[PDB]
Amino acid sequence: SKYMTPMQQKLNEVYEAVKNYTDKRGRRLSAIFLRLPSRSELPDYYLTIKKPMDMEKIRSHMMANKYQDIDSMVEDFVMMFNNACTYNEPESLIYKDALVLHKVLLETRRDL
Ligand SMILES: CCC(CC)Cc1ccn2c1[nH]c(=O)c1c(Cl)cccc12
Repeated sequence: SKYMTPMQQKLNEVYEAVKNYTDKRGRRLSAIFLRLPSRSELPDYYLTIKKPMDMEKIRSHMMANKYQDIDSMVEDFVMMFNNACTYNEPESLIYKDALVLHKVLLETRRDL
């Protein structure tokens, strides 16, 4: 079944909060995180990041009704932002944006 159950609808609220967040200047910080480059495009990422994750993969898992609870999805987002902060250096834009969204995610969960 394709219909979103009540649990999926709650997961999708959290997913949308992260996806649609804009910073104080209107910048959509999620955009870079939708799609990780493939193994052929960025092989060194797959050497050191043991569990590659992007928001397309999370969303597909969510839409397939494969998350058992809100916490399971939050853990994949947390993994994704930790991966970004590991592969990318602290001076980088993506590292800074991963921190902001990681906090948005945690506060969204706490207030749910
Ligand atoms: C911006 C400099 C790019 C340097 C190749 C890094 C780059 C390009 C896209 N993505 C990343 N780094 C990520 O870690 C990452 C993650 Cl978690 C999820 C989805 C996309 C990602």
